[PDB]
Amino acid sequence: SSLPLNAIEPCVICQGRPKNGCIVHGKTGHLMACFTCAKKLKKRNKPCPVCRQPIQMIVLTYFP
Amino acid sequence: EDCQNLLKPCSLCEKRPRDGNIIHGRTGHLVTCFHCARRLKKAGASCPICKKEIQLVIKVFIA
Ligand SMILES: [Zn+2]
Ligand SMILES: [Zn+2]
Ligand SMILES: [Zn+2]
Ligand SMILES: [Zn+2]
Repeated sequence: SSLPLNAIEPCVICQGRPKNGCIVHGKTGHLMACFTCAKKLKKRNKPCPVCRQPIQMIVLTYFP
Repeated sequence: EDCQNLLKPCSLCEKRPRDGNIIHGRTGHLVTCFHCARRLKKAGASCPICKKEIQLVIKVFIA
């Protein structure tokens, strides 16, 4: 009925911004970093730190 | 601060987590569960927030 308490914790990478940089792979997404930091992970051709699957794209996410 | 909205249930069904990201270009709105977002896309509905074509629906996991 609700997401984990982790959701209100800031970007794990910079700790200074919300987790609004969605890491997209297939029909799933890992939300753990801000937009700026998640873009760096893809630029550096790094996999997803959570599931190590390739990063197809980064989506700036709003919650509204 | 947005941010605590992700602790609310899905705005549609009000009984599942907001884990359905509605993607249009390089932005997304996360205000519904995956189930409900999938239904909206199936119905040909636009994004309930910005009224943009729904290009993709993603199930989201927080880490
Ligand atoms: Zn960050
Ligand atoms: Zn992942
Ligand atoms: Zn729902
Ligand atoms: Zn939208």
